[PDB]
Amino acid sequence: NVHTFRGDNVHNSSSSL
Repeated sequence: NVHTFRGDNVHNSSSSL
């Protein structure tokens, strides 16, 4: 739940992946 809050989920889920 917090991943999206502390680094946007790894740069928007690896930018796409």
